[PDB]
Amino acid sequence: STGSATTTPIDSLDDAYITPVQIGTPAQTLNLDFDTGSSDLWVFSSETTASEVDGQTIYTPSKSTTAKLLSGATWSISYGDGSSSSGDVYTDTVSVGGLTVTGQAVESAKKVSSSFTEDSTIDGLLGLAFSTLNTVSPTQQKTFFDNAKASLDSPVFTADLGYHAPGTYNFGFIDTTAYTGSITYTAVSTKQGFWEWTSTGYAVGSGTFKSTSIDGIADTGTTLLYLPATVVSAYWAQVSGAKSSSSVGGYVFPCSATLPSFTFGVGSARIVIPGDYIDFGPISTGSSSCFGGIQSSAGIGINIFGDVALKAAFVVFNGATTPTLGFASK
Ligand code: NA
Repeated sequence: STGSATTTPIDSLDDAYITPVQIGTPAQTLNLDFDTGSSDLWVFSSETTASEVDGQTIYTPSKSTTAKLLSGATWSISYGDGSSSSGDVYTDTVSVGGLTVTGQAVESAKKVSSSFTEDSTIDGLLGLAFSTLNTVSPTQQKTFFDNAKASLDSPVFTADLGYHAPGTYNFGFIDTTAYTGSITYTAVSTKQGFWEWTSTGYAVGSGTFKSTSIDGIADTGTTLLYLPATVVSAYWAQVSGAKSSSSVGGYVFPCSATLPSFTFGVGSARIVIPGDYIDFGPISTGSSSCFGGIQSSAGIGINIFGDVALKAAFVVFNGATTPTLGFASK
C-alpha cells in the first residue's frame, strides 16, 4: 500500500504545515501537524476543556463506530517550544492520503497549553519520530508510520514541504518526479528517538564550504533551523545590521535586507536554502525589524533541521531495519 497527502502552510510565513487526516467511522477529517520530531498522534477532541478550544475541529470518539477506549492509558507531552498537552487514548481507524491503519492510538486531549488553543488551524499532531518517544502510559503506543510500515510497498515516507506553497507527504514510495538529481542517503542514530543525523558542513551565501560535523535532527514540527552559535554568527555576520536580540529572543535583521543563502552538507552533496526562506518577517506587526530563520541551538541541547532547512529538499525518512535519511534538491 501507499498513501499521498498534500500538506499546506498554516499562514504566510510557513510557521507550520497541516495535512488532512481521516479518523474514525464515518470519517472525521482533522488537519494535523505532521511532526518528525515527536511520536504521539493527538487531537483536539470532545474531551478537550471547552475554554481551551478556539476554532479547532475536534475528534468525537462517541460518533465513531470503530473507536474504542484504550482502558487506563494516558498521555502527556511537552515540546521544545514550552507547549504541552495531555489526555486519554482511543484506538480507531486512521487514514492519511488513502493509506489506512486500523487500531491506531488516537490520543484525545483533555488539556492543551495556550499556544495550541491560540492556533485555530492545527487540530492536533501526528508524530513521525521513533515510537520509543511515544508518551502513552502504561503501554507505549506505535506511530502511524510504525503501524503502517509492514503494509507499505517500501518502509519509507517522504516530506516535500513547500516554500509559501503546498507540498506533499508520501508513504510507501519515492516519487522520482518530485526531486532533481539524485538522493543522498546518510546515517541515522535512533538513540534519542529522533531522525538524528550528521551534516558534513555549511556555507554562507557564495562563501567557501566549511567541512564540519553538525549532529542534528530532521524535524518537520519545528519551524526554524537551529544550529551551533558559531555557525549562526557566521551567517548573520553577512547581513548588515543583523544582531542577536535577547529582548526578541534571537537574531533579527533589517527588513530592508536581502538575505544570503545557506548551504548544508549531506555527505558530499549540498542543499541550498535560498535567502528568502530565512525571512520570517516583522517581529511585530509593522516593525522594520525582521526575525531570522536561522537561530542558535545553544541552550536547546540539540541542533534542529526544521522546516527552513527541510523545505529546501525532498527528504526521505527510510524506516528500514537500519533507518537512514535521504536528501535531494528539488
Ligand atoms: Na516567533
